[PDB]
Amino acid sequence: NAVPRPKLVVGLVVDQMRWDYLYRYYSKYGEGGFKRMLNTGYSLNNVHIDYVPTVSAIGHTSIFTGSVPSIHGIAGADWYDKELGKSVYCTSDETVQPVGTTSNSVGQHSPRNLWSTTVTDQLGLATNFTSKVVGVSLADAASILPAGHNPTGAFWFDDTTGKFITSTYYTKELPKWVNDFNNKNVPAQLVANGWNTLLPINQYTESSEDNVEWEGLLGSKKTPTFPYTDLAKDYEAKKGLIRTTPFGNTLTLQMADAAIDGNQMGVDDITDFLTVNLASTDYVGHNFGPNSIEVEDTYLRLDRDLADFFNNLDKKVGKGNYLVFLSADHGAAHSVGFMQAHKMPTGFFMKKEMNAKLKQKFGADNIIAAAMNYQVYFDRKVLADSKLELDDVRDYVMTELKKEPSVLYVLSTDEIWESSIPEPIKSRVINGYNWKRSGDIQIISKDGYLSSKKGTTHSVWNSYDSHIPLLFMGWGIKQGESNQPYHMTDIAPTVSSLLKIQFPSGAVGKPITEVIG
Ligand SMILES: [Cl-]
Ligand SMILES: [Zn+2]
Ligand SMILES: [Zn+2]
Ligand SMILES: [Zn+2]
Ligand SMILES: [Zn+2]
Repeated sequence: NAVPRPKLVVGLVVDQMRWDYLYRYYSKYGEGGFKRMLNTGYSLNNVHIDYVPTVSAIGHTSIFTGSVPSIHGIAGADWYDKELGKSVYCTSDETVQPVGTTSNSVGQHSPRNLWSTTVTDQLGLATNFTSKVVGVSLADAASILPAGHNPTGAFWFDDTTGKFITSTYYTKELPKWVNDFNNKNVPAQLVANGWNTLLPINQYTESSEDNVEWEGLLGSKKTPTFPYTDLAKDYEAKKGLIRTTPFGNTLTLQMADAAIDGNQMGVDDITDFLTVNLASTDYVGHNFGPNSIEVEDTYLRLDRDLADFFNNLDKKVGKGNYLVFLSADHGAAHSVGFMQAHKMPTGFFMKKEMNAKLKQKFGADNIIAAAMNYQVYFDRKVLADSKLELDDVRDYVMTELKKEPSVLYVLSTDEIWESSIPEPIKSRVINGYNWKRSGDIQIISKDGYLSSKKGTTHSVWNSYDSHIPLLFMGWGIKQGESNQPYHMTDIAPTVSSLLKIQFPSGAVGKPITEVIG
């Protein structure tokens, strides 16, 4: 007689996972992980992120809010808040205390900068908060933001201790199940044998050579190569080191398994919601880039871990009784050096320099307050004190930025809709522009250009950063594939529709009807 629902839904985000990681390594995946999602669920192969910039924090926020930065407030991992006169980190919250650790900078985090509800909020609202809602990630923002404003818990990793901790936003004390998991020192176990390729290194024929100009270093190791035999001694000295190993993902998923058991997630009929961000694909990607043996081996290892993870769910909840979606919060470019190695257009993409010229032109210093997320913020204080017009300073800076080489478009964020920019870029710039927290000028780079000179990063509209995988499996989901276009903001309404719960409050997207069986 009740609304049909799965006992559990799991939201998996593989950080920095380009859609084509699914297929470039398809031949080397086992049958139980990625290939299981493809072979028993539904894959949307033409999903794009419908805002810029495609940086950290926003993708996680947008996945779970169905919303965009203009509305939901998460304008970047960091942003310049003019009324605060300083940069702000997305989850930093001075009014809470660390729980499980003594580090303020590690534990003083909360979801308070988030203006819109999440699908996890709406599930709590729909069941009168009898739902178990738990977020897990190594990184704070990727746990906190998906889990929303009133989950059962949200846990992230403490680099100073190797523990999973939280903040007093959630509870006064770590739950018993967390203390137990931490006392097993799973991280020490996982890296004890160093990091070697899971397969024999000569079979990583989808990666470049092992030693290349454009890859960075991991530990005392001073060459970008396997094997990483120093991993155990280096891990005890910097516990955050495990982030940049596949072991970071294995750790995350065992913690998630513990969350399931610790909270009795998915045993009764009240739907529960687990969110898991796999952060190590990003760390390793940032350091080595998408064509590296390191990244490939991370995805082969992640694949095995997901096979195990899905088998644990089969056992603990029952096959068919849970709903999983897997996506990414962004892709990533190829390394600049790798692109140069193969003749692809690329390059590297300012405050001190541009301020100097602005003083020699307008007669005031520190006119630019900040330059981040491909945006320029002008210092509203200096403008008013020096009697200067925002538009005149903005016009000089734009004319100056145009002649840059890496620059495709530059526009004032007051005048996006009338600029001569094609879709889908124009609407993505709108969707990403937060009036309170975003800069006064928007910059769009030429294809293939990057902002660190090793590894890679993500931020642009281009398909390599914006094209994300999206796979559903389990309860309510038919098997199949589609190349119809969809947006990152369509995931949360899909889950909402599947659960027969109200959409998140800032949602702009629509349910992907073809996955619903
Ligand atoms: Cl990130
Ligand atoms: Zn990310
Ligand atoms: Zn390498
Ligand atoms: Zn339940
Ligand atoms: Zn990243």
